[PDB]
Amino acid sequence: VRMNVLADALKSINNAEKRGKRQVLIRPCSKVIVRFLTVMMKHGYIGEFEIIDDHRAGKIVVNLTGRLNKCGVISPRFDVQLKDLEKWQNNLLPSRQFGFIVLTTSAGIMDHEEARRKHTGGKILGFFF
Amino acid sequence: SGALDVLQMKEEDVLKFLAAGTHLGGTNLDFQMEQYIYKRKSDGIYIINLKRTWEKLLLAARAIVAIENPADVSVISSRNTGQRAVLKFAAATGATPIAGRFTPGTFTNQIQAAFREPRLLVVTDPRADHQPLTEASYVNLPTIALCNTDSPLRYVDIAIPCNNKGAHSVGLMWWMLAREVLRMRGTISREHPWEVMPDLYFYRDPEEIEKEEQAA
Amino acid sequence: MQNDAGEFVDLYVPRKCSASNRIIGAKDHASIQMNVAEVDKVTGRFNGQFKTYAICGAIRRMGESDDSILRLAKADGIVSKN
Amino acid sequence: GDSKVSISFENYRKVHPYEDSDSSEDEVDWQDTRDDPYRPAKPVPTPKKGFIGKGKDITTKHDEVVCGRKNTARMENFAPEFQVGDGIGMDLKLSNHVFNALKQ
Amino acid sequence: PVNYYVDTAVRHVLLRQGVLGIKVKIMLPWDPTGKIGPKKPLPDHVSIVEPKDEILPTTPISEQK
Amino acid sequence: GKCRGLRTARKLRSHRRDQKWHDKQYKKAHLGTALKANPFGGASHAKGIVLEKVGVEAKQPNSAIRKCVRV
Amino acid sequence: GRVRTKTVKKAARVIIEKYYTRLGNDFHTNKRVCEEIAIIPSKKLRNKIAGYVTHLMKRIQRGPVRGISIKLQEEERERRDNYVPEVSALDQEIIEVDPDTKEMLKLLDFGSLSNLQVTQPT
Amino acid sequence: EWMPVTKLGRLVKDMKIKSLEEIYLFSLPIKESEIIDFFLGASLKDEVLKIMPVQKQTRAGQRTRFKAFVAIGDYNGHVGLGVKCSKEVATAIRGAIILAKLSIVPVRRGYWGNKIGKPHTVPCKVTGRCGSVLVRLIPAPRGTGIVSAPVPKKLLMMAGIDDCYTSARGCTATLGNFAKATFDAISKTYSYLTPDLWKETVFTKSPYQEFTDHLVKT
RNA sequence: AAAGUUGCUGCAGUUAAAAAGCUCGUAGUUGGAUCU
RNA sequence: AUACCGUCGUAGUUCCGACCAUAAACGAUGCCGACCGGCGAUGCGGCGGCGUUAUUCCCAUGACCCGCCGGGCAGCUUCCGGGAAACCAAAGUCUUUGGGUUCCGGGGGGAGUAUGGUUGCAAAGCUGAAACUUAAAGGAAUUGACGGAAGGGCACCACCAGG
Repeated sequence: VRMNVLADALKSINNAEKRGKRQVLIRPCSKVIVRFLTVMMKHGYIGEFEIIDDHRAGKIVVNLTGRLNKCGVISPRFDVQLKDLEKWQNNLLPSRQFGFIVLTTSAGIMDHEEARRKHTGGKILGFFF
Repeated sequence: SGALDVLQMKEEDVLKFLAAGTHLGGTNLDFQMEQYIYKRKSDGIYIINLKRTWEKLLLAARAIVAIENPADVSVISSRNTGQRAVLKFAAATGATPIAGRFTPGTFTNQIQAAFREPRLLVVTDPRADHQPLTEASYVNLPTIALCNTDSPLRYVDIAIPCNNKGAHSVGLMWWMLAREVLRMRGTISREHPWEVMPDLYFYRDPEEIEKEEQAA
Repeated sequence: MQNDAGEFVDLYVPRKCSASNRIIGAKDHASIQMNVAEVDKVTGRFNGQFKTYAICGAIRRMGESDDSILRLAKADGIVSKN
Repeated sequence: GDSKVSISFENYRKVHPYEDSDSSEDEVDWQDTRDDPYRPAKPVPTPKKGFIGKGKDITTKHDEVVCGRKNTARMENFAPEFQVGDGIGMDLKLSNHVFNALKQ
Repeated sequence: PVNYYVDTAVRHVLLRQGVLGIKVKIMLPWDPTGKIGPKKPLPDHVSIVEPKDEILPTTPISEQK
Repeated sequence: GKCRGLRTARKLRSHRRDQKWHDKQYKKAHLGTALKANPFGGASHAKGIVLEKVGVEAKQPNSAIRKCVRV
Repeated sequence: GRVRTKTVKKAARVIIEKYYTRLGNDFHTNKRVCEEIAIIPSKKLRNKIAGYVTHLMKRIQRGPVRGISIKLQEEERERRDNYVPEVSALDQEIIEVDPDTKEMLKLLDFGSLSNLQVTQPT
Repeated sequence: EWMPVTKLGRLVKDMKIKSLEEIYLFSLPIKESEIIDFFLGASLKDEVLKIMPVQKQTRAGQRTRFKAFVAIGDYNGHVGLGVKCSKEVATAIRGAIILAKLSIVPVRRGYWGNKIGKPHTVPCKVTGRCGSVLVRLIPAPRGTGIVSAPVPKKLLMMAGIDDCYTSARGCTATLGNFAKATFDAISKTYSYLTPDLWKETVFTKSPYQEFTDHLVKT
């Protein structure tokens, strides 16, 4: 059955991006998916999206641009020390110039560079590049 | 047409479409053709939206006229049902026609008797003319094709949805394509009808040639 | 591509597909750079200006090139609405 | 190029009074002279220190250019059924892995 | 053709172990006027002159000269 | 595939050691019968007394007699 | 036997393709036209490529040839090429339509046509 | 002496086309080896990667013919790989050189750390797969050289990458698969999209479109 | 160390070595969305 | 010739009640879930219907025809992508490597052997080594030396008619 609604959503986004689609429908939605796509969007990979509020678990319709290469989930959510953050960005990211690792802190769901700025570490959620 | 009143459909051209049978498509329907078709019948034959066909003719004319040298366009037809029309299209426009068998490697093989490098490709039937489409895929040619309801849209860049099984449909589609590329070129006024009358372009069908020779 | 000094130190910046934003490859021989003529608004005359569309090899292989061209021309107003 | 039937451009030639103008009659002669590339080297003994010269232009024992050229020249003395060609006219630098595969 | 095109030359080199025969056959060119080869064309090689592209008639013109 | 949770350590480590017993070189090191059947007894060198001389026959494509000794 | 070799066929096709104007069905003029055109060495070769030319223009009057392609083709194919009938079969006095195609006309805002005749799919 | 066959060759022969990047930018096929012989000239070096003798089975029995893998490359520039199967090995090498000139491809070069100086490494870790052989290139710090097997070492020096970590998977013994695989990766260097290349592309007129008036005259 | 031939990073299981004959089932492992 | 072929023939093959638990028990493809091409047939259920038949049915109703939905059994085709390839819409979304979980393989033999435990009336089953031994064993696809495979075709240095 369905564990992890962020794994399903990122896999759907990745495949519908690989096939060149302009829009994606991801169901179910979740606060962690909304914030993941938000921090995707703030960096200029994913662009606009929409939340169709069914009274059950609603859907998200994502407008895509071809700027994305890979959106992936890291399961299980390992606990990322700040002393451990370079050995995770040397393993998941393709460069030292671009790409991000999404990690969740008590300060919120954010990227690895904003985590370095705010000095806090957290669990990992996924990556996008 | 960019919603221009000059470029829009005319009643005479409606009558020409309805008389030709261009709207009357085939029985089967490929899925990528569903955008150009409205609905099939209780008979089993789909009906082509003629305004989409007209707009695709306008887009193809905009593509062809955009080439500076008229000899760059290679205009091809292998099936007899359109071999004659393609010839006068060259005489209408100045493109280089391929009638009959198309030698494989015409667009790729540089040490070849018949080797040529076009900038565009205009094709009667993508089902029958499978070879020049792939040879366009090797050497970067945009392709215009006169696609039926059941037509593979591989390697076509403009698909003009029309009947191409009949002779009258092929001839008339080639006729309005030639008329429109000349009108965009400016050698004919859009107001006055074209003097070249479309029954010239139709297939001759040698038995019909003979019965027309006795009927003289 | 752009070092911190300020030179755009790269051989060339390849064109990108106007349908799916992919990088047009150097040996992407099914690539299309197609020019579509722009008309005169009142007369129906070819002005001499055109709009350019790039199609990658993959979309043209799948047969979705004509749909991409139609939606591009419609969004650019070469095709009327509907 | 080599077709038996040929097409002649004799019509489009404008004027040619001097057909034998001294431009294409350059007497190519290098076989019996010392400008022949196909000549013995008159070999030098190998230095004991393992290299030749001083400073920064030291061409050593294991130089890739010299070793490759020696590998091709050593390839020239194979069995007659072996097909070599003209690797001396063009400059070959044939490496030890390639030459060892061929020699084997 | 072989008689005036190739130049068969057979020689014997005398080495320490024996003799090697050497056969050099150089096919000369068709150099006509040239004293490099024989003027005579190869009995099969034919050359066809391209047409002097004459003026297509437009109007019957009578010009007195 | 693999058990890949966050509380899955003892299952993974048990799986590692159980399957590592199917490794030939590891089992040869650690079953301990390969060091009890070993004639040298895990020694780089042994010392012996010659019992007899032996001519061992060569293997098929090679034709010779190899000079061995039973010590 | 008597089968034309590659060179005779190839030279004859080239003589067909270019200088098509000056040639004809008689052999002997075809025998004398090649000496001003081609620098052909032997007379026995001239006579063989000039026989294939007459044999090939006998084949020309049977129609198109799968080996040559010249945009002259005498002056007869041009005349039937641009043949125009007096009245087109397209300009029909009454054109048959299908009621769902009549709906197509209705919603393509040309609902006021009169030259159409509509029948049910019986 | 070269005068061409193709329209691209005629444009290259005259001074209309200034660099080989104009050909790459429109992804035009390079059908004459003399284009690459003209634009780069003597900057192309070549290394014979392998000569393997294959004995073909014929009605005449068994005949030896050599297959040449030859990699040419303009250092800090371009790279290509060619294979030929021919009777004699010098002709096999020259034919492989001819095919390797038509196989030439630009490589993108980037920085590992701070973007200082001229680029030295692959912009991002790329992978190239050819028939069970996978070659992965990882960006590497300045001065580290090329840590790799001899085959992709030769190919990456002739491509002009000064430094690269390399990891291979598969049956890398087959030098053909291994060479074609690292060639795949260094083609995927420009086949990739990075946020450097996010600006909207202005379309410049194609050389066929720009110089069609000169092409009419010939 | 090479061995991504012990694989957590990071192997494999149609045909090369390999998926239990099949289903139930406890401990174990895992587990939808939802509250500033 | 003891395999081979034809003639009889016991246990067995059948049923009833207990053991046995193994098969090429094979889709040679764990189970659960998400995304990812097209087509046109089939089964079951449902929905929408020009028209056709219950001797024209008097209302519903069964049987054909055109679709649409859901869950299946399978086929065709594709440059979705994989793959050593055969092939596969999953064997895809795998160096751009992380949805959950179970079992299981580690060059070939010895060997599914010995020993021990356990189940079984028994035969057997489940679990299950080592010593020693070899540089290969194996998987997909490509040709054909050769057919002890079949056709043509050639020649007054072969034949027919003859000289």
